[PDB]
Amino acid sequence: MVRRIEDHISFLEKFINDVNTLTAKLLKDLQTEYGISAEQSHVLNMLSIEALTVGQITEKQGVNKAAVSRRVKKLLNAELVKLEKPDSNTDQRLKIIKLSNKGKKYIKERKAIMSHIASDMTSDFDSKEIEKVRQVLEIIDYRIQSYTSKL
Amino acid sequence: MVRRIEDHISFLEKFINDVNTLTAKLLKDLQTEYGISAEQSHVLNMLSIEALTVGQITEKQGVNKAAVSRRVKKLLNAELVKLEKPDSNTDQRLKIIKLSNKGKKYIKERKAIMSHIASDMTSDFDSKEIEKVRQVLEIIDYRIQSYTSKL
DNA sequence: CGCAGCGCGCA
Repeated sequence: MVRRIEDHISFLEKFINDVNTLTAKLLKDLQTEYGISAEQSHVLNMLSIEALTVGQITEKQGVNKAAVSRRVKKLLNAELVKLEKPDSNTDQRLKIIKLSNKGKKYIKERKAIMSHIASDMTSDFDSKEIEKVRQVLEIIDYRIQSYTSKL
Repeated sequence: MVRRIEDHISFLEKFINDVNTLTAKLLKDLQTEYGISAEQSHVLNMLSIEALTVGQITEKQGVNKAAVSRRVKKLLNAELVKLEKPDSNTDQRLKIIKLSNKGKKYIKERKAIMSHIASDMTSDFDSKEIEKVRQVLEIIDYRIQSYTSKL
């Protein structure tokens, strides 16, 4: 079973980006309606989970110092993302940012489009068998977290 | 039951990002040891599944037609990744970008890497309770591959 | 403190 998991990891690595490629194509309309960019829906999304700093966002994907700040430099500018303390400076390491009601009603319009196409894709399933999936994926998740802590 | 389906996608959303971050904060190993920008790494993941062209490579994301072109040439004018016809001006239609020896030699390294971790991570499971999960997963992925046809 | 607004059809 040493060649087995290399597959289950290869599949996920497949099923994963087939969820990625989809999202983007399936969403492009509301990213031209809201005028952003993929590499921004993926940035918005992360705070649609809960508030983050710019220093907190960088570690997650690419360790781009401020090449990712030119990507939040637009985000705020388009009203979407809003600030920490309306007190004025030129400080960027201080502030923490969250989504404004505009980057929030984007999200309502986002998790409505997927909370359609997937509600379909799965409308025929056993729940006492889709939980038995959720669960297993909760663990491998949890684990993945109590390891996204350590080394 | 009309909503329960919701948390699942967000969860599945969440879940990748985690998986997405672990691979990154974990492959930042061989990434620099091959002198490659992180997201480039991503580009290679598909080319690993089959033969492919720049147009195709942009299909799994957004309008990065001359935006993911640097990305590929940064894997051409920089190591790994072959080209199709060792000489080509700029016409990317006669260009069919494949993989060089190390094009696997990297995927071959990275894979067994992100694997021992997934070998560890899951090891108290009877192959049976993972398998099930793999199936419902294989399905939801099929349904995606198809519904990724019309547009 | 490494780039952004462009190859919608081209035999």
